[PDB]
Order: sequence, then structure tokens, then C-alpha cells
Amino acid sequence: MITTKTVNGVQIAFDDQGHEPGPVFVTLSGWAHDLRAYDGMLPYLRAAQRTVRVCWRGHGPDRNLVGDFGIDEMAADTIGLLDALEVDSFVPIAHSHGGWAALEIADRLGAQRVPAVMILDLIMTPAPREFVAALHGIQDPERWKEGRDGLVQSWLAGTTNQAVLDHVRYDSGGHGFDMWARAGRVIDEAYRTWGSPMRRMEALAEPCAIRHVFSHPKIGEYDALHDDFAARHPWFSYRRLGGETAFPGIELPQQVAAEAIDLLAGA
Ligand SMILES: CCCCCCCc1nc2ccccc2c(O)c1O
Repeated sequence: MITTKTVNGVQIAFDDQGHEPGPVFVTLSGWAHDLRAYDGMLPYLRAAQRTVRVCWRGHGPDRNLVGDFGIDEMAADTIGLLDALEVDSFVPIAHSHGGWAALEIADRLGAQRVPAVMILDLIMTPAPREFVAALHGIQDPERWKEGRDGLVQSWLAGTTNQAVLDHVRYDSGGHGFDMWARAGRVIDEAYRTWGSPMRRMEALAEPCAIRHVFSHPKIGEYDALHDDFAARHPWFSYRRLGGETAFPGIELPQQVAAEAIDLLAGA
């Protein structure tokens, strides 16, 4: 199934499925996992649009350590892969903090090449202090494994969803302190630099259609924040789903895919 290309000097793994006209779906995972985060969604995406699933450098089948990198390379590697394939307009679907890279891509290319972006359960507020502590915990060589187990448990809550449990237990091996600390550094620095993903979207020279889909932060002020952002920004949209986990794409693939098709249809 899975293919590779050298882009910007590094091996980018991806797969490319589907041949239907219109924008191309481009899936982007969080840190420390790969395109298996979109196995559940893939049947539904690829039936609607050509779908290219993309891994970050160092995240493909080759798990050699690569040189330090951050959002800029994530964005440039991905753009360069799509250019090598001559993908014109496309819609990123990005999980969690992959969304920082997806917004950088939309910023670099403007709203005709990237007419929409979908983000899946990314903390839209400034970083909670509890979250900042985990991001520093994962940069400490002696207890990075604890910070991971701590974040993982949050994401899962009490779920009984097998897809999500297997993904985190069995399908995300092969990373360790190098990548989890990089994630810590890059994520922390994005919140410290931009304050929040919502401020980042507002710095967009020309915002494309951006939709946030999430289950996790409990219902309440978090939705009120989204209502207000949507009321001030017609390009922004959101949907709370009824899942237990911070992996809506894996837990509720059909619903998330349907939201992605709908976002594209509107743009
Ligand atoms: C285990 C399986 C991989 C899934 C994680 C990708 C999504 C994700 N990664 C993070 C990585 C480091 C720190 C915080 C993170 C976070 O808050 C996320 O939501």
C-alpha cells in the first residue's frame, strides 16, 4: 500500500487513492503517529475525492532519527509532496496539533489552492496550565514516558471504542524521546508564539473556510468560545460530536468524513 518520495531531503511516506474531480483530501496526523490515524475515515474520503494521506518526516516506515524540525518543515515537506504529484487545490484534514501545520500550509498557499481546512480536536484556547506541564514533562529525558501516559489517558477518557484503543495501544509504536520531546517543544512554542490556534487563524492574510470538529473538552464555555468565533468569522465553522475521545476521526469516522465532504461542498 504505502509509498515514499524524497522531498526537501527527507523521506515522506504517503498513499494516494481515488480519482474523482475537485479538490483533493490531504490527511495530516498529530505528532508521533502516522496515516493509520485515518484508516477508519479512508473508505469514506476516497469515495468522495482523491485522498492523499501524508506522514510527517521521521514518521513513516523509516524511523531513523532526522534532524530537528518544526511546523515550517511539516508544511514545506507536505507542500513539496503535493507539488511532486501536481495536486492543485486540496483540503487538509489535520488531527490535533497537526492543525498548526495545516494552517501554515493554508497561509502559504492562499485560499484558491487550499480553499478549506478541517481540524480535529485541537485545543482552541490558550494552553491550560495542566497541558503546559505535560508539554514540559515530555521534554524531560527521565519522565517523558510518564507525560505520554498522562496525555494518552486524557485523550481516551473511559472509552470502550476498540478502534481508538488499538490505535493508541498497538498502532503507534516506534517513537521515543526524540520525537515526543520535539512535539513538546514545537507545540509549547506555538502556543507561546500565537497564544492559541484561534489567534493563528485570525492572523491568516486571507482566511480560508476553517472547520473545527471535536468531542473532547466537555460541553460548556468551550462551545460558547466557538459560537463567538463563528459569529465574528463567517469563514470559521465547528461541530461538537458526541464521542468519548479526543480522536474523532478514529472514533466517529463516518461522521467526521461527512463533515469534511460538507465543508468542501460549501467552498
Ligand atoms: C499516541 C498516539 C499519537 C496521537 C497523538 C497525536 C495528537 C496529539 N499529540 C500530542 C503529542 C505530544 C503532546 C501533545 C499532543 C496532543 O495534545 C495531541 O492531541
